Amino acid sequence: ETGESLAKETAFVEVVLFESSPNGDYKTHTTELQGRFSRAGATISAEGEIVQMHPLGLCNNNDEEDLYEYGWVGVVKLEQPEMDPKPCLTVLGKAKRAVQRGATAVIFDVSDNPDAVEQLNQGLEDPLKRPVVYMKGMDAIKLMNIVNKQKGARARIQHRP
Amino acid sequence: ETGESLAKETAFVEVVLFESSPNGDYKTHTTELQGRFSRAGATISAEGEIVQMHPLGLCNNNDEEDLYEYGWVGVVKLEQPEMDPKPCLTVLGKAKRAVQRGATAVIFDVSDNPDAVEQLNQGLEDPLKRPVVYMKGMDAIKLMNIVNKQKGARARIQHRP
Amino acid sequence: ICKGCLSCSKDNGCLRCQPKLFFYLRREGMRQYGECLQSCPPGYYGVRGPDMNRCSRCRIENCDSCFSRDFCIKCKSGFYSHKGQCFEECPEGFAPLDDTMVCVDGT
Amino acid sequence: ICKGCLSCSKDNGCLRCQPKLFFYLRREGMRQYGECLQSCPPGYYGVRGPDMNRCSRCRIENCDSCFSRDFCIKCKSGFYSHKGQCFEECPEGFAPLDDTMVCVD
Repeated sequence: ETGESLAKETAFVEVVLFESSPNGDYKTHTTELQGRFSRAGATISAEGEIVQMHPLGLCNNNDEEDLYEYGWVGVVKLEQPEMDPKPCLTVLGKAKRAVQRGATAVIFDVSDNPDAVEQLNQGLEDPLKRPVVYMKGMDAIKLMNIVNKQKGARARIQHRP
Repeated sequence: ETGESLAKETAFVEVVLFESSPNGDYKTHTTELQGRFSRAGATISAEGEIVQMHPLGLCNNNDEEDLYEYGWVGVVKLEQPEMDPKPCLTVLGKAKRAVQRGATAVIFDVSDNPDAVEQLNQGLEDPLKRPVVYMKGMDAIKLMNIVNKQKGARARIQHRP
Repeated sequence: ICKGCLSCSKDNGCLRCQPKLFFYLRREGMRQYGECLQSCPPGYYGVRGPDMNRCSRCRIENCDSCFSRDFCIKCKSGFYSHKGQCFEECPEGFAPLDDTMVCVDGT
Repeated sequence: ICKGCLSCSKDNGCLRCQPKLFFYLRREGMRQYGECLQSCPPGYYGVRGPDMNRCSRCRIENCDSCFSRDFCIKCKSGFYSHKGQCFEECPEGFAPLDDTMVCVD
């Protein structure tokens, strides 16, 4: 019978806020956060503009969905599972759909749905070639606060073995 | 008496051409290239949309410049040294300036200016925090073909540890 | 705040709407959050689905007002309607009825 | 092909212009290439540097044609020109000269 699982590698997630000058120069200010690379995706670095996606918006339905520039980092905050009694897609399905729609990586805030982690790390479905990261606690609160309050931010997800 | 320098690490650069497909999805096609991480910048992964910069445009002299979206990967094709007899900036200077203007990374095609490699690798100035990569030969030819002919492309520069 | 939702969160807005209302996803910079409306905004049509009422974006070419994804109710000014689509001129075999923008068979 | 340049590159367009001309950086999507022009395009002014002549984008507030980085020659309709800048009304100290749009003392 099977034993315990290898601990998932740490995703170091730099969230970059930037400011332009009149001359066309940028200053940046980085916050470093941590999550984990799930088995649903590859363990590799990825980077792009942060785009929040409501969990209900990641479906095969609502078919005519809008068009974002390729290479965005999706941030999805999961709710308590009873808040979507019949999901259009599983959590894996939602990650895949974000990648279909141009996401270079997906970060799930799993604080309110810790069972999402187990589902992500099951490894039955074919894993995506992009990273699917999960975050919670302090780190997730900080990510979601920046999403909620700042104008734009870029995520840099680093794998450093 | 100093011996040979350690070899520079390989930068595995994946160039992604993307196309919106029937529903709002993207169809993508990937080209894998290789360069090297120079001492002028950090040895890390970076990703962003590709933006060619004419070498002569990277100067301090010309002042208010157009605001590009933060986080682009600069592609600079270097010419034969004698074509720019008194450069506005050294090659390190130009890379710095691209980072000031929001570059997440810089790739120099050094095919026509092999001496730039020694300059990038001198390691006397303090490195940028972003990668400064050089490429040549077929890799560089393939990169410039994409830049010259495609509508858009995303570079994913991977440090494979 | 949480107007019209049965349930709501800070980060996502509405998760579920009061039963009459339509669920609309508002994009504001990096944010995307749920709203629950009496009627879908300009550019959108409402779909009463098995679980939820949603707003979806009207993508019908030259349409000012969709009933569904595939059926236009109001064509852009200067376009003729035929079978839920909008044309600069009525397709072959059809003509505008009287002085209206609706195609009917003839001329 | 490579109009106006002494040296040209397939990837970068012109690298040096014949000495009359102005070097202009054309942006076309991902690409940036050099061209050599008799005169700078609309919205751009020319600069005769020590090395080369080049065009730069006018960014003076409410200007229609720049001389230089900070000196507007033709303000946009309704703004008065005052020492190279364009104002909605002359600044205290100056009034327009008769029927025109130049502030004077």
